[PDB]
Amino acid sequence: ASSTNLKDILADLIPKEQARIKTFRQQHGKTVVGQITVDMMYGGMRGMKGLVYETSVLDPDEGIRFRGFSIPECQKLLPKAKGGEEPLPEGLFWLLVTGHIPTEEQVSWLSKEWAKRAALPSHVVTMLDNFPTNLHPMSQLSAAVTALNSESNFARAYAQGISRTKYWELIYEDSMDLIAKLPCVAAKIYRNLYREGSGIGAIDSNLDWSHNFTNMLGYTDHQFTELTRLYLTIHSDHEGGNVSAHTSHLVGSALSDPYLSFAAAMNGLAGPLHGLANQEVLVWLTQLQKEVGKDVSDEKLRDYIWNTLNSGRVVPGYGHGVLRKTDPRYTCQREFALKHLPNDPMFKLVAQLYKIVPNVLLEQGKAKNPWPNVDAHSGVLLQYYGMTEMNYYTVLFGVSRALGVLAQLIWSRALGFPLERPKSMSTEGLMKFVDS
Amino acid sequence: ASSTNLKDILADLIPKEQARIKTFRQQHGKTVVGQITVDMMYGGMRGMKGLVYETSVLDPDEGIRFRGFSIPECQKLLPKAKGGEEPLPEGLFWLLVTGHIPTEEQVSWLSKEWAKRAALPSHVVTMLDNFPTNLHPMSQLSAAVTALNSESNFARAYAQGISRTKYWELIYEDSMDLIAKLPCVAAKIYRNLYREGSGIGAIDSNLDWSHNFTNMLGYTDHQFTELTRLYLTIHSDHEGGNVSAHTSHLVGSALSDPYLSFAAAMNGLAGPLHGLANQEVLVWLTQLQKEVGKDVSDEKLRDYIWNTLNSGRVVPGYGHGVLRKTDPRYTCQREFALKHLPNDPMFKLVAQLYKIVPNVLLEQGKAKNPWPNVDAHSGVLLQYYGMTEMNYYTVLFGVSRALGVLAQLIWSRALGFPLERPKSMSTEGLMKFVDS
Ligand SMILES: O=C([O-])CC(=O)C(=O)O
Ligand SMILES: O=C([O-])CC(=O)C(=O)O
Repeated sequence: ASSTNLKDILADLIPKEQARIKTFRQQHGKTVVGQITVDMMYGGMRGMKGLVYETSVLDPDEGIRFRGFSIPECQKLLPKAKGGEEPLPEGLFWLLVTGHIPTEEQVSWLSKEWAKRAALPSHVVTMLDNFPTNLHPMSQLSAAVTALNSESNFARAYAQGISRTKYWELIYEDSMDLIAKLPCVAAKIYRNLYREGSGIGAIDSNLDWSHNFTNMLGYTDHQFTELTRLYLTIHSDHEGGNVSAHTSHLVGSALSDPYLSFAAAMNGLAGPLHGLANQEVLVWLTQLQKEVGKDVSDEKLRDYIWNTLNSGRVVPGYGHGVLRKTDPRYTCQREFALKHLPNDPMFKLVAQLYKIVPNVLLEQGKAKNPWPNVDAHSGVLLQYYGMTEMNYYTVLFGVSRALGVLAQLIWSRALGFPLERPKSMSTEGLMKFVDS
Repeated sequence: ASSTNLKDILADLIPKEQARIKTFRQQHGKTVVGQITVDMMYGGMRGMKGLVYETSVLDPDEGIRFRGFSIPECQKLLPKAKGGEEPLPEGLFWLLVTGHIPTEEQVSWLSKEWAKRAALPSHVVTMLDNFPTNLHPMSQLSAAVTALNSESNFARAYAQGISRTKYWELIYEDSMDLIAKLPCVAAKIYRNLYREGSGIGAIDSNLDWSHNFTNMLGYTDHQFTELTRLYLTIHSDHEGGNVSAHTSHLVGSALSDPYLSFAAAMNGLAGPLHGLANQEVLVWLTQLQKEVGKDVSDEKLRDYIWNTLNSGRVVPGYGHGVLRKTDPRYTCQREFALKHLPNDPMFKLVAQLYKIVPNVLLEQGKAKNPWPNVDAHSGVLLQYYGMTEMNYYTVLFGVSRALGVLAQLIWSRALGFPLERPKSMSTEGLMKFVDS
């Protein structure tokens, strides 16, 4: 048994999970888990248990769990870079794929794998280099990833009629390839838009994925590489129901390769209801700081907040959520900032707001959850390190999110998930149906 | 009242449908329409009523209906080109959008609209021209459409904080623009791949959409233009549950613009379980014809089919479907072929199979629907007219399918449909849930 080759490890895990699901469906396949109402159909399947997605699960008490592990558990258990304290995305992906915390050796192996597979074909480089500056970074990302499907081993093998039993293998290879390439596509977009088309340089075969990424972005600050490791780890997955995960799932169910599936997912992520909360918080912070200065007292800030909520406006990043308490993905970033930039004026405001907003929201009685989420904290940190181009923040989210959705995609094909095909009805149709 | 401006007509229809749904949801929003089982979750939401999609509805006895009209009814009622017998796609789109059969004047107006809006921006032209020959036509299509989102009026307006009440308007404008541009994108792909990069030439402002399309493809046979009109009409829509419709719906629900939504949908359409059936039938027909020769007897062909099924293989185009009889989209194409290429040897085989395969499948008693679908007939017709490049066939399907999904998209935003967000569960999670 190979102790580092993820593919071999995954081959040994698959049959056992297949057997387990086969037995589960024999015994409980007919078990009802919910009802479908008219309202659910009009309201985007809200509250409808609709799909199986294995890699992550929202714990109402603890926040998002990656294969049963909470964020704080991942923070402790996942390997780090040498001389680093943030969990490496590699180890997260290993976790999502195998269900097991990787060893150091396993993480180091994965790093080398993604470094080896990182080449872009010249047609994708040419295409990126020709895009104009008014083409949104997310559109460049999706178009380039679609154009990378020329490299798909799965598309080619399916056309030669390979056995169903081998689908996950080729899906695994393509997903590994795509993950390897993403930092190169993303950095090329960053440089072409915001560094006058300068080169991304080379991949170093001895660096982790995050560090090749920050190098290609043109950053040379060890704590920005640490932020990037954390960022990429914690945004990696958040169940199957969000649009980006669901889009990848749905497209992937037609046996579209991972490049096609992931690019479609990015078009969903680009949606202003899925993809912009981080930017929105940062815009609002920046306006607030311009209005009241960089050194407002707790008392004046409490009045400002009181007045903003009383005039029907929200505080971005606060007030929505299933969670009873602060999103651990917020806490992570607060810890980071307390260690590395405690004197930063914008961070101090973000920290002031953390003390004040929740108690004001409780008092006003309007919001069910007064605590902030991950997007409340991310922007201030990216800006601190020089990453000020807010349009680009969603590309970072997408590079992260590739980890979760592609880890699931492998499993979807390993377990033989069929085509996603719900039944639609018209309003006219539904009206007739209910009269019966 | 404007008698030709679709936008004004649509503005008068919307409030009445809003009112009707508001009332329907007050009275029956809580009405249960179905149950969710464990099996449905593992099986891609099969048999789960999951969404409202207005533009078309599958009649279990008669096939697909476009706003209540069957395909043969649409064949009679929809306007034709001058000196033509086939229904214009323009009139189909008008039908899906308004629920009304358009007049001649309305169709003529729509043709001019799509001719006026047909320009490609230079960056999309450059990108297409630089794609290499090994990049699949569907990938080129999706990438170009994503790159066209720089032209989205909706994306821009949403970022300036437009009222929800106005979403459909800009969605309407972008959808009209995209539909106008698609033949240009598709023909550029065709010419760059298969006509040595020659130009697509001009849009004639007095031609219908289909005829500008066939002109830009480089075709001159009037009956190929007639095929194209029929083809584009009948593939336009098929409820919301198929992957391309559903992907557009899902992405569109995040308020991604129609370019992003449509491009994601094409990545779903590119999937071998949604979009390769046409090519697969044609490959199998060609092999069969080589093996048994032209003018094979009924008897020899029946034996061939029995032997294929008895050796565990299926006959492509036959045997799957929820429909209990021949797909009307198949019948349409058979009628076309009987009129225009009755003595074509491949067509004769397709017709022989129609006589024999279903009877054999009935006799065998296994496959629950023995009749063929649309993809059983399309390839022989395209090949007859010189469109032999099978990789390209799915682009035609996608240009057609734009009509349905974008007609619905306008309505989805008009009616205020929210983000599509089902709940996912893991296997471990589902097991715990059922024990409770
Ligand atoms: O995608 C995610 O991280 C889940 C999501 O949209 C949210 O709950 O805000
Ligand atoms: O969307 C389509 O028309 C192809 C398809 O899957 C169906 O006909 O059910």
